[PDB]
Amino acid sequence: RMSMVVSGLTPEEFMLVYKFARKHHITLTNLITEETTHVVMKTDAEFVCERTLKYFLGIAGGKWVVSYFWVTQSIKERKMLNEHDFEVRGDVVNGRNHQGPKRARESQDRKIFRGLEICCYGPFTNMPTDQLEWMVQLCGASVVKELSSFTLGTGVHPIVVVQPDAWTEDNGFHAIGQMCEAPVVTREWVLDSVALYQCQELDTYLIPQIP
Amino acid sequence: GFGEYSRSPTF
Repeated sequence: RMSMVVSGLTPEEFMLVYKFARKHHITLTNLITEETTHVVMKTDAEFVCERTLKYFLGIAGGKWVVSYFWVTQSIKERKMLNEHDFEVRGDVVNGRNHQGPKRARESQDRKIFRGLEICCYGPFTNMPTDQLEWMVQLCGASVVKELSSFTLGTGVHPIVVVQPDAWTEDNGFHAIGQMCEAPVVTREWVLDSVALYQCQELDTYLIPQIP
Repeated sequence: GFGEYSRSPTF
């Protein structure tokens, strides 16, 4: 059942992690599947890190999100220690307190996009849709191909996520509530909601749409 | 375009 990836880290910093994996009869892949059970992260002083794609996807997969100092210290102690000891609980934008991956690995079938419907209306950067979509897919939404393809009315709240600035020949992003009836929010909504594991009330990043 | 995810030296 045991496997994982790395993020942030240098080559040398990769190496202790090979030695560490190679030790504990483990498996190690570059990029991330649903089988991956750990994401090992670069930090500093104590347990606060950075936003890396792999970083959300270990919360969105509500998997084990151990900080690097799990390894320089499972080596500097001849055995593998505990993961609740050395877990991430922050980043450069999202806190020092929060412990995102907690309510994540803990709060499972009650999942934060509880019957939502999400459309990642393009285009975005540093993040292929597939993987942003797959992120919300993992948080419990259900991705819509195009807007017009929504399933409106009964039950489900709808939302449109777009990356602000990454719009090429733009303001083509200001005519959207003018191309349907669902809250338009920045990639920001989505990221901040996964990481914190607080399904943000969206009242705050909601690009203004033309009546 | 800062950007984010995976780098090095004077962090």
